[PDB]
Order: sequence, then structure tokens, then C-alpha cells
Amino acid sequence: ASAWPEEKNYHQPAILNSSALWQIAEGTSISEMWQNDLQPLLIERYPGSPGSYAARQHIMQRIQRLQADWVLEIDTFLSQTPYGYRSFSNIISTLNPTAKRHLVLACHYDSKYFSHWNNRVFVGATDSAVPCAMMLELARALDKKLLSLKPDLSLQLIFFDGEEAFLHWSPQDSLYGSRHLAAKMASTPHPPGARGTSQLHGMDLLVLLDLIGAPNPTFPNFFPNSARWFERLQAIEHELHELGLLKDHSLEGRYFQNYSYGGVIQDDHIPFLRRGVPVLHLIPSPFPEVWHTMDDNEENLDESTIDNLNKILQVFVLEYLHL
Ligand SMILES: [Zn+2]
Repeated sequence: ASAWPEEKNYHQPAILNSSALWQIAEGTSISEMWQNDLQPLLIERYPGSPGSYAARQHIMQRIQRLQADWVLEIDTFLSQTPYGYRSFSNIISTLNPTAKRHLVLACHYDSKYFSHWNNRVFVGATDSAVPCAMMLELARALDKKLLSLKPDLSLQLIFFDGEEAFLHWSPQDSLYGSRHLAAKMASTPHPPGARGTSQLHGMDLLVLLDLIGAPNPTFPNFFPNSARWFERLQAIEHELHELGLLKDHSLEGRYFQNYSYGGVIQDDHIPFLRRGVPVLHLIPSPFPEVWHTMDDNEENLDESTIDNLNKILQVFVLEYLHL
């Protein structure tokens, strides 16, 4: 039996030089993302709501206008909830569907349900409207390079529905979309016609973005089997910084620090991690101060920090895909 599922263990990045880094920093526009990808998502969008629908259409429309050969799938399913049976819909955007391996970027597009309080509405700006916009901006910004993909390795984006609990977190009330998708992918032969390999074996790495957008985030290196990739994020941040390609940024206050975090954090990566998928969890610790508060809004977002992370992530993806 082919040993292709092991290729991910030996995969190395094709590192960009100074000139290329300058080009990537120049190619991303934080103001464009702000107006075209983020603001339309800053609305109430808990599962089943009109906003969930509007968000899903926004995300799909923005991917569909790109030149790259994105194949969009809406994975809709039912699940029991504290409010009875309900419908959910994950959004999966895939380049080269039959491609055996894919680097996967992900986040959740639902917003935690909260009844309006004193005319305030919860829109989860950092949680996770920004991660959503960041993935859209990356697809747009790297569009020309991704188009060239039209190593049997390509890219995939997942926007999970129902990451949030309807009440407070519990094993059964939360991670609706990811628990469902992880199970579906684990039982789907891949590539097509395969005898004993699944879509999960095809996942080179799950890079999950969550709670991004607040000032001074510090991301810990959570897992040893993705530690070398965390290292690459550190190196990229360091080099972009040294080249003067980051804004209001210092090494003392770097985002990717030299520290681990032993505990467990409940999030969409769990169902994948427990089935063996390598995970690079881009969630900060501590969480943003506005976490699950009506203040997790646009006003409290740190623009230059988001801009800096767009450059780091875009460089990471290009290097991973050898583009
Ligand atoms: Zn949340």
C-alpha cells in the first residue's frame, strides 16, 4: 500500500527570499479586507438565523469571484441541541478536490447566540469574523499564485458552523459542525476509489484560526507534532519584522512566543486531533479581554495586528505549498 499519507511527516517548506516577502507584504490590503470581507460578517449569525444564511452567502460569493478553481461545498446536517433538533451548514472551499493532500485553513463562521441586551447585539468580531475575513483575504491576495495549481498537495478552507454552545459549553452542546465534519471525512475514502485511506489521512495539517483581532496576542506552541510549523511561523514573523514589513511591531511583543501550553482548549480542532490529524492551533492565550462579551466588536479590533498576521499567514501558506 502506497505510503503517501506519510509524506506530511517529511514535507519541507520552500522558503521565500527577501524580495518575495516584500511582494507578499505589498499584495495584501487590510483596508480592502476590512470593507469587502469583514464588515459584511459583523452581524448576528448564530446557527439557523437569517444572518447565518447571509454570512454563508457572503463567504461563498467572495470565493466564487476569484480566478482560482475553487470548488465550494455546503455540508448541511441535523443535530440535537438544547433547543431540539436543528440544521447546520459547514462551508468547504477546495482547490484540486482529487488532490491526495491538502493544507487546511479553518475557522468558525457562526456567532455565539445571545439575546439582545440593552439594544446591544453580539457579533463576535474576533470570534471569529476576523479569522473568516483573513481566510477570504488570503484567497484573494494569493489568487494569481493559487491559480497556478489548476507534490500532489493543494489547499482547502473550512468555515465551520456551530462551533459555539447554545448555552454554556458541554460535550454535547458545542462543536456541532466540526464533530460532524471530522466524522464524515474520517469515513470518506480519499482519493476517490481508495481502498483504505480517508479524507482525514489526506489532511496534511489543520491550521485553525480563532479569537484573532485583539491587541498583543500571544500564541503558544500547543502540539509537538506541529511544533516545527509553529517554528516556521516564528521565523516568518521574525524575518518580516527585520525587513521592516510589519506595522507597530516589536520582537519583545512578538505574537509567536517560545512557550507551550499543556492544557486542553475546546475548539473545532478537537474532533480532528482525536482522530490523528496534525493541528496548528492559532488561538491566543490568554483569550481577548472582550471574549464572549458585547464588546467583542469592530471598535476593539487592532487593525495593524490583523494586517501583520495576514502577511505571516500568507507567507506560511505560500511556503507550505511551494508557491
Ligand atoms: Zn466564542
